[PDB]
Amino acid sequence: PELAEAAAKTTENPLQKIDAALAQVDALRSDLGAVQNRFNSAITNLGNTVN
Amino acid sequence: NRFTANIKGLTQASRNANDGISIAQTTEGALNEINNNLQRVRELAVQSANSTNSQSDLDSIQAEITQRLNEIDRVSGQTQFNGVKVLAQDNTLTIQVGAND
Amino acid sequence: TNSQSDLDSIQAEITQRLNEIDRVSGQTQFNGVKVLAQDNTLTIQVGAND
Amino acid sequence: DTPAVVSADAKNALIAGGVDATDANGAELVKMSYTDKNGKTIEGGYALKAGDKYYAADYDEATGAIKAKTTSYTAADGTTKTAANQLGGVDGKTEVVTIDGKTYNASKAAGHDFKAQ
Repeated sequence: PELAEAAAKTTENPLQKIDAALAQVDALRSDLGAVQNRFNSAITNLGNTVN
Repeated sequence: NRFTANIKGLTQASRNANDGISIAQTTEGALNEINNNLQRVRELAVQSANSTNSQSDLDSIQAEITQRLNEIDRVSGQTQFNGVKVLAQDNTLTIQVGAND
Repeated sequence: TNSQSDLDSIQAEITQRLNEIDRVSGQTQFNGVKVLAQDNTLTIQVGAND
Repeated sequence: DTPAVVSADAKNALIAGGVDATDANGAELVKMSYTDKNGKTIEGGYALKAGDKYYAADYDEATGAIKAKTTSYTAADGTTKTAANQLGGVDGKTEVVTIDGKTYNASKAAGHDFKAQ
């Protein structure tokens, strides 16, 4: 039960809205990409521990 | 009889000592990883210092720095050689390297 | 300066782009796992320890 | 033209979670908007202004539901004692979960057992 609701009225600020979306998205991407560094360092840890 | 005992003790003592080296190497791998994470943090701090970087930049740099510090908390909190947390707590590991007490 | 017949086309583009970022996050999957559709924690067993 | 009426939800969750009941009753919903040094203002989520602290409370467009977010961390050998969300920190856009007078992060203290460590 969720569909985008027709806009009540023209957006007061078309920028502010898209800067917030880019910040949420950019921030999410940055957060996601640190986990790849965590996994890479964990893999190089487990290699020497297995050896 | 005394010589046999000494020979047994020395070999076994020798066999345990290799293990000490293995534990040191295991600790060193973790330590090396921590050092690598730290090098990046220092570079990020240097980049962060400029007047120019915005606060939306400093939010991402802080997100990276907290993830690196969570990672050096994890890789030292849970690492073990034979069920022994090497970096979690401070203590002395004593090696019986000789037949003598 | 832009006319309202211009703003109709720009809104048509904007709604198509937003339908597309709704679709590509609604149905994308690695091994039957919708990554962006819902918020949850994926836990990785990275060690023999529990 | 009429300020949204904080629900029993906001006053109660906020009360149990943080500050004091008298202050909690007083707080009313406001929309946060952070401003940098430069000049562009960043808009944030909703909050519950209890006293002068900011509570990370969420307002639903439909009806008047004001949902209060808790962290739910076992504390001082007491199970499930939850706290409110504090919009403090250095940036001030983050939420601080005060536990025993100390302020930990919400994610850092998300399901953490202070009792253990």
